[PDB]
Amino acid sequence: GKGLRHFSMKVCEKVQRKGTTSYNEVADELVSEFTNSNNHLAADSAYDQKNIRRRVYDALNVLMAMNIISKEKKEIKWIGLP
Amino acid sequence: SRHEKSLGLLTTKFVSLLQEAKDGVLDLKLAADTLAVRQKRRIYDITNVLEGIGLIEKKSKNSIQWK
DNA sequence: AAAACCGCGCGAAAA
DNA sequence: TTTTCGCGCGGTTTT
Repeated sequence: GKGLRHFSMKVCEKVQRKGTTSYNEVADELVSEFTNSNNHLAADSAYDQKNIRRRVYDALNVLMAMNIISKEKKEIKWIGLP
Repeated sequence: SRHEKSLGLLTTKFVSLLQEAKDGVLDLKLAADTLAVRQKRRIYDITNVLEGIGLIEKKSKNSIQWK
């Protein structure tokens, strides 16, 4: 639904599927998907967008430290799970 | 200095702490101290993303299993 | 009820 | 100025 745990999975899928990408491409697409959820209310998009945005930094950063992805001066690249 | 206090660094430590403690079991209480004791909250930052990926799992309160 | 968890988002440090 | 993102106050979930 939400929470770091649910967004880290979104993040990790996105990056592998794109091979190479950026913070903004990742975040904008997660925001857009959450926002087009059938059970979502328009009044709540600005919050949410902000919140998903802060969440993505936390995910990228541990994922980074696990050597699962790249992130080198705005360029984020996939690597692999273990 | 704001880099010394990065989730990412904490992460690296948590990992080493993790891979050292054999069995595959880690006590969230140990790491807490061992990890700068910067504040509990942060530990959950690490566990939530490792759980979302499926590299770990809650085994029992204050405790988690690798892979 | 107590102990564990962990949403959130402000505001200051790095680009 | 904008991009990152430390920090910790409460609210939720488990025990």
